[PDB]
Amino acid sequence: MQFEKVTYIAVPQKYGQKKVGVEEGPKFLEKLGFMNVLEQVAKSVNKKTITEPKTPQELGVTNARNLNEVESVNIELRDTIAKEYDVNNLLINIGGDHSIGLGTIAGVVKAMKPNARVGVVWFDAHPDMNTPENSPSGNIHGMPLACAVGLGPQRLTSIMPHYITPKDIMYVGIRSIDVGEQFEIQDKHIDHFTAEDVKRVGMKEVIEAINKKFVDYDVIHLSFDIDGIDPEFILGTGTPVPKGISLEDSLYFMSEMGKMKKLHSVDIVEYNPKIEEEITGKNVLKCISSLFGI
Amino acid sequence: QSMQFEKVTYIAVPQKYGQKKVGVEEGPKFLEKLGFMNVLEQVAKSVNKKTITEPKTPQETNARNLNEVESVNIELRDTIAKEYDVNNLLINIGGDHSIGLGTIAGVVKAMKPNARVGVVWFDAHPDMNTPENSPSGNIHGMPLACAVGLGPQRLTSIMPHYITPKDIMYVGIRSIDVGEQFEIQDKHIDHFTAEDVKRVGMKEVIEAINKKFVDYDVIHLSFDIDGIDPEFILGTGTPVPKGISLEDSLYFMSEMGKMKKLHSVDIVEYNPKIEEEITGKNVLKCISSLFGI
Ligand SMILES: NCCC[C@H](N)C(=O)O
Ligand SMILES: NCCC[C@H](N)C(=O)O
Ligand SMILES: [Mn+2]
Ligand SMILES: [Mn+2]
Ligand SMILES: [Mn+2]
Ligand SMILES: [Mn+2]
Repeated sequence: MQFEKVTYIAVPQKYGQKKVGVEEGPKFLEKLGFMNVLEQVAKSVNKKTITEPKTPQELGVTNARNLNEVESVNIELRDTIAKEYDVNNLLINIGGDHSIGLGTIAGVVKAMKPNARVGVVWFDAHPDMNTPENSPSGNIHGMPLACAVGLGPQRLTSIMPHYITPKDIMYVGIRSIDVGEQFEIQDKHIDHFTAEDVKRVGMKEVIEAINKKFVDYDVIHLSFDIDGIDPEFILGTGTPVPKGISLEDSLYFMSEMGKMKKLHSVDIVEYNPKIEEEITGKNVLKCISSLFGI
Repeated sequence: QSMQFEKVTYIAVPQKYGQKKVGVEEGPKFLEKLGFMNVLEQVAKSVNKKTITEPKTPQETNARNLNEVESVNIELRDTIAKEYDVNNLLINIGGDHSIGLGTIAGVVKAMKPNARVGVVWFDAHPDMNTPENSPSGNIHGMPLACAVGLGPQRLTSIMPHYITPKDIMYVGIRSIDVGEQFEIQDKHIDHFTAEDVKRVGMKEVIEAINKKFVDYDVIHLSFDIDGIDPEFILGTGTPVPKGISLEDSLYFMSEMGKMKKLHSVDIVEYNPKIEEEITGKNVLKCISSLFGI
């Protein structure tokens, strides 16, 4: 409903993938009235901008591309979130590519006591459980949730104060799954509704599954990749994938996520307005509004 | 930049009730669409935005919508008193110029009572009318009169203590009512009209500001966009010709921004429902110049 404040962290990060422009997602959501949405929810908005790295993209064969830039940003992001996270208020991270999700889950973990049970809802076309060794792309944005559970290189996994586990993850709308990511989902029994599962069961039952799963957890964190949503509605994204979640289901999802007492932090990620601006931009904002119940 | 700060306090003030025309309450919202936040992002990594509550009563004598201008200026004063900071920058975005009472009130309330607060008031209008001598009854023509203690009790009492006429530097004034002219001659209020600015050059306005506030603790800048010529600024309720050129307004903001005493700025009277893109962009160029971009 209403909050004393909303912490808004702009995270201009493109270095988790190859395509330019996703660093300008915060800027472009601001042009389309993001601040005015937050103005319906809190009279106070503490915006933090995470420093944009300005080194050239390395674009050749590499198993983890621009590690320095993804490291530096996730460290700064974790630290900012640790200071600003608040179970009485809402923190919203706007990306930036999904390599920030390491930084964001790291931050939430760092804010809590070590005995705190942190749940993660990961709404996405991709599980992002690749490692540098099994990654087809070397794009670190495919690796973050692997890094959070301790699978990955030392410089990323060490950003976690301690690791979360596979049993703390609820995947929603996953479809594009690599071989190494499929291994983790079957081997670790990671709860998930694929896009196809969502269609069959109905997004109502995804919510009951989220609510029943995190009953004994302290906090929930939502990492919302816009490309979990069908490309009919979301074009401004670097890796679109068909048969996604409908916009209708994404708004119902955000509506019911927003009503969870445990939910105090949200990432909105992978908006590249240089790919597509107005249609995508507006639909992202409808999802964000639904989260706040506007 | 230009200048870096630890933070910038951004107070959105959606106030239309100081005048008649709808849409000036949406100035903050519309500056945000045109990239205001991204401008502040060049200056501080932190932005604490505060939204002053928009009154939602119908628009209604000698002082129009007193309740709404009172309630907003009280909330604005109080917010500023908590957030004002001589090491950082506070920027108020209006809203009509009836908020300038609230903003000067806030700066005064933030300082110790013995503090000398200077005011640079860049505007086509002196805004020194009282309810009795006002042609319009629009409270946005009255705030600076209220600040010096001329006006009704419910507005003048918002000041912890009053500023005086000798604390005001007017820049670009041209449209002057009879009662406002009385105050300028009678109280010897320092001023450069738009015509004076042209003749002397905006460099000498700055030297006059710098030499005048040498003994003061802080300066506050209240910047009405209609002080700027209507060639460049159309989205404003009361435009007035022969104003300050955009070139001079950017040089003005550049040199204002470099004043050690300047820690607070109002940007006021943007009505994007009158005109949006041209005006909106030029307002932002002025704001960027203030930060030295
Ligand atoms: N978030 C996109 C992931 C795409 C692919 N699994 C990769 O690792 O490149
Ligand atoms: N801010 C515009 C002022 C207009 C006129 N002096 C009045 O008091 O109505
Ligand atoms: Mn992702
Ligand atoms: Mn994805
Ligand atoms: Mn004015
Ligand atoms: Mn004016």
